[PDB]
Amino acid sequence: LYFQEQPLRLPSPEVYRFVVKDSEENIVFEDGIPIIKGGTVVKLIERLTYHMYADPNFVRTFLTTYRSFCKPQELLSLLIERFEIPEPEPTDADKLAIEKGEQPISADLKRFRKEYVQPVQLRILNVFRHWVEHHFYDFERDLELLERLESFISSVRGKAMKKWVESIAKIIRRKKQAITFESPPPPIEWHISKPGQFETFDLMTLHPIEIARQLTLLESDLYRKVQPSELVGSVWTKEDKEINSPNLLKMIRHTTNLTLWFEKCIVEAENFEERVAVLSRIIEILQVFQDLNNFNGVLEIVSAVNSVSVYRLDHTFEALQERKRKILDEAVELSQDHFKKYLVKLKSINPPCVPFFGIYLTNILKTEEGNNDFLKKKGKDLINFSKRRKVAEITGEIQQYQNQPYCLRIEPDMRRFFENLNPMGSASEKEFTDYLFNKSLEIEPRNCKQPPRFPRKSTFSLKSPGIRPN
Ligand SMILES: CN1CCN(c2nc(Nc3ccc(O)cc3)nc3ccccc23)CC1
Repeated sequence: LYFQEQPLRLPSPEVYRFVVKDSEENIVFEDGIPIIKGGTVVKLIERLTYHMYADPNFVRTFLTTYRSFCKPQELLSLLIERFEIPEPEPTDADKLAIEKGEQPISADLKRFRKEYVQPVQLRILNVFRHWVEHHFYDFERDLELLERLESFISSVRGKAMKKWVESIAKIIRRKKQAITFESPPPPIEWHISKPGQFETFDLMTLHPIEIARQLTLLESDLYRKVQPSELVGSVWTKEDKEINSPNLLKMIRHTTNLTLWFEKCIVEAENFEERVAVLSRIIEILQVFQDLNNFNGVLEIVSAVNSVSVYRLDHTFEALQERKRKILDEAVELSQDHFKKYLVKLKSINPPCVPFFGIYLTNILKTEEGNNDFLKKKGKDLINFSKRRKVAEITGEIQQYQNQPYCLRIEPDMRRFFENLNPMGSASEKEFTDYLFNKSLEIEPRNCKQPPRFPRKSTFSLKSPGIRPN
């Protein structure tokens, strides 16, 4: 700062890549730790494990996003390469002193070992620790990766790192090995279907309160299991999506299936009074979703009534009681103007909640599309790290809602029912979409002044038990 100190004496870049001189051709920063904009993967690794200071924000963001520019096996190889630092060639005077015997090592070599080698090696062990702690799925998905890591840390010498090595081992041990209520949850609610009778379960025979509760528990669990890296690089939309984004895909597919199931229930209710009762029941379920701050569920139902097969059923909507219509329309309004009213509601509510997941997916897709993976250079193009940082900012928002358990008891049969929903049957999504629309045209034909009469299908009461608990 106010005086330049003597430089460290480093090995040559020909024997150790990471000490190649910084330039705009291999590392770039944004405009007290400098913020990395991009670099070669070698320079990114160097800064990930920099000798001058720790960089926890970079370590976290790097480990969340690196799979978009570097393979897991490749990262391990780079970190091992970083670790195995060669010492500079002894100078002629150094060689004299060594041969003379019982002389201290050179001042330059002492500085190098203390100020460069030991800090870098400890930073590498720190990265390993965060990697297995927060991203152990990399090692679950790739057995050779874990075996390589374990083999490497067994090879490390010196008491200075045994604490670190054993700490990494301990985390790996705990990972390899792998409900209470503070206050009593409310009693499970039952309507026509009774405990154990899972063969009779259906939208109108289950209790609307309990449908909403069990779906909220399910959706909360799905949401909680999504890892940020499943979103980075839009990997859930690419070739290896089933391996890279399993929890995200489960969540998306649940939402698709549940929305289609609500639509199916409505349009397959050919009897007019029955159909009005089905839509009314779905609005009651929406109310309880709302009460539970499950906005994922609220917007699944909004999506269902916006669908082209349902939205066109004007006679059905007109027959809704005014209070339920108002409730439905206030929810639909949450989504209007790019989810403006939803977004203000999200920022105000208290946990537990289940956020609408769609808005994160949309924003991530835009960000991935709207930023280049590389910074263009005359030589090798640089990895655009600032792009990854922007994505990680979005995934960080998802995480803030993932540790909020509901005070609701699971109903195992109802849970299985909702996990196993298959509205499409054997149909393709396209086939099923056409099926819904043609059924819609059948039950309320174009330009029909009154919906034709279809016979009632079930014999049970259409009367709802309501959404007040007992
Ligand atoms: C032209 N259609 C459009 C679809 N549709 C909906 N109506 C209402 N509200 C309403 C208010 C006053 C009324 O007298 C009757 C209905 N809300 C909806 C929410 C979502 C999806 C469709 C509708 C029926 C009318």
